[PDB]
Amino acid sequence: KRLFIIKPSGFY
Amino acid sequence: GAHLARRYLGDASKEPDPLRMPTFPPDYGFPERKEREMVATQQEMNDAQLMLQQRDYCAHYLIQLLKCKRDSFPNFLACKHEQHDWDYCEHLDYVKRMKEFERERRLLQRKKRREQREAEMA
Amino acid sequence: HAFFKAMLFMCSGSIIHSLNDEQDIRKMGGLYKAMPFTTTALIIGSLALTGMPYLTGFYSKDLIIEAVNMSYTNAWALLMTLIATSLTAAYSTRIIFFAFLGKPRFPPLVLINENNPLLINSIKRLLIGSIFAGFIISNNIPPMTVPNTTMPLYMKMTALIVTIMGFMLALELNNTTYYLKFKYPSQTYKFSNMLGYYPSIMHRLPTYHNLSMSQKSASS
Amino acid sequence: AYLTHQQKVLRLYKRALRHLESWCVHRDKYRYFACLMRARFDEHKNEKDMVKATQLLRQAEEEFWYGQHPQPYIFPESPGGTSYERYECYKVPEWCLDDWHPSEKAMYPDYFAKREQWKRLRRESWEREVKQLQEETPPGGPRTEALPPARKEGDLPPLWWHIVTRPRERPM
Amino acid sequence: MNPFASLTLTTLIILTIPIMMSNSNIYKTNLYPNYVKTTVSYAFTLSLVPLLMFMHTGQEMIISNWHWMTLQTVELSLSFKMDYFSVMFIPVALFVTWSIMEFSMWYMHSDPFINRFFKYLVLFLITMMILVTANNLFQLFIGWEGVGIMSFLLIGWWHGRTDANT
Amino acid sequence: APPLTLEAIKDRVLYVLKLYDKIDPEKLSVNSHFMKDLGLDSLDQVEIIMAMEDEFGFEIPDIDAEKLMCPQEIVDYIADKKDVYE
Amino acid sequence: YRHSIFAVTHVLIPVWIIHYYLKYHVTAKPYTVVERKPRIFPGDTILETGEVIPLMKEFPDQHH
Amino acid sequence: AWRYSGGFANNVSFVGALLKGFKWGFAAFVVAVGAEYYLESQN
Amino acid sequence: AGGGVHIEPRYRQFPQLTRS
Amino acid sequence: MLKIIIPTTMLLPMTWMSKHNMIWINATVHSLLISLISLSLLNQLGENSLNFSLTFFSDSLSAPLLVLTTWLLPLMLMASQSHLSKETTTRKKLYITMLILLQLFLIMTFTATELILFYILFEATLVPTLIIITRWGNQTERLNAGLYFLFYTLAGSLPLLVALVYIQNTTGSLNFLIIHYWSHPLSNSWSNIFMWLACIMAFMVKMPLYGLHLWLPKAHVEAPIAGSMVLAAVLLKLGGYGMMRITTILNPLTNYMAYPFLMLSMWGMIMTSSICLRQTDLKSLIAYSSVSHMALVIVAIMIQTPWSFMGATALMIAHGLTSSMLFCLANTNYERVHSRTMILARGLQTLLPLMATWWLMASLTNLALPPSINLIGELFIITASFSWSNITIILMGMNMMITALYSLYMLITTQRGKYTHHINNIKASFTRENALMALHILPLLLLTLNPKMILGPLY
Amino acid sequence: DSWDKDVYPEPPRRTPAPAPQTSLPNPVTYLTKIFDLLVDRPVTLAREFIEQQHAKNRYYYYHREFRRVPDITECEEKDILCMFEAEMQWRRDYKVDQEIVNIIQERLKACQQREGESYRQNCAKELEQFTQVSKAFQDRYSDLGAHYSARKCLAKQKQRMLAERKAAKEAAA
Amino acid sequence: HVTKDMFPGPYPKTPEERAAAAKKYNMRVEDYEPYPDDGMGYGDYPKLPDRSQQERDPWYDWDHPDLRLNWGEPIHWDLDMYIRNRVDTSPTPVSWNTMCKHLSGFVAFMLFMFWVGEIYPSYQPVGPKQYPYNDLYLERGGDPTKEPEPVVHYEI
Amino acid sequence: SFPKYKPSRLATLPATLDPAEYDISPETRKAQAERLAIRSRLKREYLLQYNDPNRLGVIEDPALIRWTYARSANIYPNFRPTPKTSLLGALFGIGPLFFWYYVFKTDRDKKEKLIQEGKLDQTFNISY
Ligand SMILES: CCCCCCCCCCCCCCCCCC(=O)O[C@@H](COC(=O)CCCCCCCCCCCCCCC)COP(=O)(O)OC[C@H](O)CO
Repeated sequence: KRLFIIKPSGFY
Repeated sequence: GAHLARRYLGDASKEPDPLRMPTFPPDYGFPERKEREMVATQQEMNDAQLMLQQRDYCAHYLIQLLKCKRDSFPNFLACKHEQHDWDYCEHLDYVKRMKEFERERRLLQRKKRREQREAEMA
Repeated sequence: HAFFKAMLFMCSGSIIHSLNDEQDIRKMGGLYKAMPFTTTALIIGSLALTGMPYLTGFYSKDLIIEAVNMSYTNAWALLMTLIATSLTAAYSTRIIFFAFLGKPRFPPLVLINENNPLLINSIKRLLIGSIFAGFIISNNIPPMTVPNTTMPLYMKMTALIVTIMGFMLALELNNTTYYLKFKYPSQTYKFSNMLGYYPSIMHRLPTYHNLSMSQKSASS
Repeated sequence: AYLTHQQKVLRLYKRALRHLESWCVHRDKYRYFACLMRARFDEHKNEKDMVKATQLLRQAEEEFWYGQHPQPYIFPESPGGTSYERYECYKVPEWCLDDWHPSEKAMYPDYFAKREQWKRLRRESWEREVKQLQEETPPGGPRTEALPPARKEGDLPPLWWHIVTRPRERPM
Repeated sequence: MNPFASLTLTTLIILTIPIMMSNSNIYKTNLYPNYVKTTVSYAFTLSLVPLLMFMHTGQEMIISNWHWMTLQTVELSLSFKMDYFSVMFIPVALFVTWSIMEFSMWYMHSDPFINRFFKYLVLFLITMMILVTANNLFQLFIGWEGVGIMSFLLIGWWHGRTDANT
Repeated sequence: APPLTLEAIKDRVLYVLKLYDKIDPEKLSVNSHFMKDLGLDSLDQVEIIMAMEDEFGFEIPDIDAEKLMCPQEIVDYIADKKDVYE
Repeated sequence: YRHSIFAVTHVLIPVWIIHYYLKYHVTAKPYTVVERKPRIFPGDTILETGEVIPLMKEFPDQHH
Repeated sequence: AWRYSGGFANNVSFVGALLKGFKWGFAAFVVAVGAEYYLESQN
Repeated sequence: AGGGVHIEPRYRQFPQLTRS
Repeated sequence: MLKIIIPTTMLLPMTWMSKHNMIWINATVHSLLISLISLSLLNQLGENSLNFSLTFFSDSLSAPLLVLTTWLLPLMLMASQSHLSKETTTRKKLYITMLILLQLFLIMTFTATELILFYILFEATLVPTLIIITRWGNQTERLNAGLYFLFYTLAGSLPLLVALVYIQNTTGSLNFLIIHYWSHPLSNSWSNIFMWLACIMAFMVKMPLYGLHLWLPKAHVEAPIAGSMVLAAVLLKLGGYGMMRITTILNPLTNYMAYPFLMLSMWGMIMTSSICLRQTDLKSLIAYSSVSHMALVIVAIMIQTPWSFMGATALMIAHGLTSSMLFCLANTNYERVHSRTMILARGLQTLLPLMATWWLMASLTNLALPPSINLIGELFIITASFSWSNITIILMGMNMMITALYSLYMLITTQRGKYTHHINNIKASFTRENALMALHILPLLLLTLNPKMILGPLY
Repeated sequence: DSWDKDVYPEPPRRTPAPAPQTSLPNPVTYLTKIFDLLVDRPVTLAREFIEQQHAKNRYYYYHREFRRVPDITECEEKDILCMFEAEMQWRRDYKVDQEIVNIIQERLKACQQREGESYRQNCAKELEQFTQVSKAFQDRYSDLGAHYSARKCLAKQKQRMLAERKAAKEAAA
Repeated sequence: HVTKDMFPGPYPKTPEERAAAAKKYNMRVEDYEPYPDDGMGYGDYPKLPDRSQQERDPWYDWDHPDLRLNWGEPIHWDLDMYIRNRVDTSPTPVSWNTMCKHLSGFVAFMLFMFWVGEIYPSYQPVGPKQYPYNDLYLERGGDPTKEPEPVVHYEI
Repeated sequence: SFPKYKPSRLATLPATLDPAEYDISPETRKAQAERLAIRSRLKREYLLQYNDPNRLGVIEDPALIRWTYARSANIYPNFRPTPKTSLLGALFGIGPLFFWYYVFKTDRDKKEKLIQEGKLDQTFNISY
């Protein structure tokens, strides 16, 4: 399967 | 070998100390002894980039080994006879080493018993 | 040491990852047939470490043990090298005995696998390196150390006697665990197993004193 | 709270066997020694003198504290084990994901929509679940850290958010 | 002035490229581990040529590149000394770590920060063949802590493991 | 490692209690409380959970080990400890 | 091809600039690239001045 | 029982592990000496 | 861990090998 | 000379007369522009100092510090426009006025050609900093903190005033060149020691040495971010500049009287770094680290050895840039957590990944990891000290060993480890904080390529 | 060559002629060969292109020369006008002498790799030259202090024949 | 927020403010022991048992699991010695006096006869390295002008 | 019965061998009954503010700020000069300073002695 991984926003 | 036990476990006066020998004169005990005639002069032994501990009498059988290694490249299975010749030379150098060791060893016990022989008679 | 010692780790790492990231040597056993290549890799590595003739460690360790013996050295210092070499084989048997030569002890669901080419290629790459190793280097480098020649055969065999000797009782001690008799905790085992008592003291006494000095005294 | 004697004996039984496993290593020895270790346990089961039972467990763990393996066997995930919070550095709290830039949030629309439902649910449930708390809180503060469930229908059990939305033990 | 001295040094400049490419962040965020593994492989393959040149002839180099700064009678300069102790070590050292890299992708096939991990290994690597190849004591001191600090981060790879930090 | 899902857990779970000769296979139920009907002494209950511990490879804390009491409840505590939801 | 452009932009190019740096900047300064004297052996000639230095004098005939 | 049954049973002895591949190793030996003895003889 | 692994695990049995 | 001064002071009318919201912009523009012009002054000749007039001159020691101060000036503006946004325009303008007025004095004193002229603005820097610490400081004990910082320096500076004017009445002018050329052997008469003590204690106080250092932890912690950087990155260094300048007429009296300070400094650095190992406050820990590095310079300057001066100037700058950065690290963390305790916000790396890096080279730079300029400083000083005496390496190296433990101690406690569950206000780092942090680290490694720029006149 | 051979005496290189006997090919010849037509020639081709471009528009620069100026031993007491010229001249000679030690140090370090295992005895001349320089350098500038000035250098020197002539008087007896 | 009186104060002499101080550390008076009045300024801060965080039960749920701490409970005055990363206090399986005895015994035991090992060194019965050219005087840095004393080796 | 385990400040006695709780009283058990109650009284409201949706901030621990205060400011106001404090201050103060002074003084008093009579070698020492 595939499930959402949580990660701090690296966009900034 | 066993001389360690003979020195420490036994008396220490009858084992020639490796930091001391040779003590008796080389001529003393050896009438008309010959000198180790060297072969490769200091020049050739130098520019061969020969390291100091190898700058010995058997070094002559080491230098041409490098020459054989130079032409042997890339083959590393050559120089077998030359290397064996070199090791056999160090054997001849080495076999002399304990010969000198027992030369001093046998002399000093001889000196001990001679001293007792020439002291107890009085 | 760059070849075979580096080996023993991912060889061990192979068993670790395959057997569900377990690092306690008391949970393997029977892995000989389960991971034939990893088992094959480890036995060559351990033999290289022990100094089996004509392969890797022999070209250095067997020369070294002969070298330090053939010199004016501290007598006490020379003795420990021999005991260490025998002890070097000792833990080598312990690894091969507990990890491979035995019966399965891991959790029931087995996931043993080494078929991944990445693991196979990496291990094999150093395997051919470790098999020959010292032969190429010793034959290639110029003869630039003084070779001692006349060893009294009794101590020239010491490079092999001590490890073979150490192989014997370590195997006998290891399969004594198979013997049903209970193992009473020996005080020497309580010492050797606890990292030789160094971390318990030197990592607790000096650290506490300097830290206590910093806060109680010094700053305050 | 009260560490009554029977739990202490079960503590003794469980941990000693684990140490015994670390000793015998081989399964047949471990199985064999466990039964005799078991056998010497249940044989003294008739003691109306609970103090004597305590006296029997004076030398008990003292022998264990001698007999303890200096390196007991622990599965790596447990405290002291090799894989202890090894994957902690990966798990990140969910609230940090609210910070995410809208373009990042747009990359996962429906899951973020599901987050909105959870955010909505936890909002009114908080007042409901907190209201259940004071109306049934024992006098003189909470006496036991155990938390009472949701008595009525529909409402969620109090203080459910962090336990339910706790990051999974294998986050990657 | 054979290729020996020239290409023994490029081996160092070969494997620093993955570090620079990573800082671009245009670098492949997926197949990065393969990129470094192949790079170290080529660094290894280049490294034999100075070796093969050695046992044939036996020449060991001292190259004194860009002069850092001069201190009155001291002339601290970035200088690499290709002794036998060096010219041999780079071939074996990359050979081992190249194999380790091949093992690394399989073993650490699930670590999300794997690109960072391979970057650290290379950074450790660079600190190494500047330690062994050190004609001056200062740049020898450069590696002596460059590897040490690199170990600290690598050892504490699992930052959360309290014992790992310890 | 393939996702270990609760159907596999109970299959492995009842595999071991059926294995336990003190609990012969015929009357194993998913919610068969041990000493209430199977007669399994609580002193052996602190023994079947280490069998579970090696079965799935992890430590069960004692605070709930004494509470781990029924085979379904055995499975239930297994699932959340390894976030098994499928 | 993935090995081709990897060879050019990671092996071929870096060695190009290193050689140019070495051949015309580093070697342009004295005592920057100091070799060892190529070890020469008894009986080995050199090409710079042509002559062959003398052979070794005959060994005292040691045989095993 | 599973640890002592199936293919997991009858594990090789300790010394049995180290000499793994001896039968093929000796097989490669005999042909090797035959090749070099003939080559030496032809010389 | 997707379906189709060539080293499909087993429970309390000898794991399968490959000739390679 | 003038090409730096008038641009600095003419910057003041700009901020006052600028638009309501553009103050931060135009001030930042020309503060960086002033930095560029100051960098043009960095050039030095062989041996003669770059002399401009009777009023101003620069040497290979003043120039690196000058470009550092001008380089600093944008950074406080960058670091301060977060806790001063909710303030009346006049107070913001006043805050900016304080900084550039402070920075203006720094250019003046470093370029001063006369010791008294060096002296007049030597304490004049105190008035703007006193306002910054007191008014805009965010704490309660800042009031006592400002008093401690103010009185300590004055208690040391006033003896210098009596000493300095005594030189004027005895040896004519106090022009730095005229002192150096007409230097005379200071005698051992018991008055000359008090002569020696007065000429030294003034620079001792604002260069915190063990015993005379309790103002610094109270100076740094309660001061606002901009106050902390300027105080730790330049202000602790006027004392340094004075000693290299004023020790010209303190020999050979420095040879014999150096002993009490050398023992106090060498032992103090071990003690102070030990305090760092067990500091509860992140800002205080950085502050005490400054004492240890600064105390190292005390031994460096007071040995009076060519190598010792060189390593001093290396640590002169490198510590200042590093300490300013670490204070930025603490500040960038503080407002998010609104507390100063280190263990309050653990495991920040998992939340803010880039700050994990920025904290990482920051800790490495303070570690004197080679080839960072800090290592060039410490390593040069150790060799000079070792030549002076063989024993000191036991003290010297021990400091590096202690410096390792506490430096990564903040790294593990804050960056690594488990994130704190309760806190939920940690937002992704503003790119201002990120930009500022690179504004600090990047010139540091850029300086590694050219140590000769900051080695000093002894080079 | 750009530098001077007298400043940097380079003993002639003894390169043996290649005379191998083993039939199997010597590889290092081939790797040098491929390197020649893969790296060396393209580098030379670019080099000859850049060097001819450099000669197309050639601009010159010379080396500044400071004439001799009265030093501090004849400069009047005080009189900083004459002290300025004196101090600057002495500091310039300090720079030259520092470079003189640097030149000797490189020559000493050049021997090490050049002489290889013969370093110990082959360039004992290089060792004594540095010994002569370093000892004489010590008598000139050593222990002058971080605030060294031509006055102190004269002061330290003036002690030298003070003790020497005192020793000479004792030696004469 | 904490206004003034939960902030720690001076030593509680008599039990009245001892009770107040105990409540100030949200603990009862039977377990609130202040530090001894040695004058070191410890104030009314409570003596907490000298136990490292390593001794805390990991399976218990803590609000700060890394240090194994709940919320609001009085934490040790010396928390940054006894943190998990820093100095531990966990009971070793064998006593500390024995811990030191065997360790100090081993190092001294190994060190001592190393000196006696130096007293009686191990060496084979072999002479010295006969070196040519008067013991390699010229090639060992000897002065060419200073003629070496004649050193020659014979055959045995 | 192998000899017991004697504890230490660095290796404390484990609770498994602690005689207190093995000999509980009808009072000590009562004592360890409100221990959990106050613990819950500290845990309950903590989770309340921890699980509060409106809560956007940091749950300041009054114990934490107490610790920082007691270790930063509440020292001198509670400090009293006593022979224990006085002697320890002198011992850890002037003590090491004067000790190092004597060590460095005699070392320098030997170094200049050697060079003054020419009994030391700095033939290649120039960059001092
Ligand atoms: C908080 C206390 C101070 C902190 C530490 C500061 C430094 C300690 C020493 C302070 C010295 C201050 C006075 C020095 C002024 C300049 C000294 C100078 O130039 O040297 C003179 C030294 O002469 C002095 O007498 C200077 C003062 C000596 C110290 C006595 C007074 C100062 C100490 C007490 C006042 C300050 C302390 C605080 C009091 C609340 C030379 O004159 P002379 O005596 O050689 O004159 C020729 C002839 O012999 C007769 O004059």
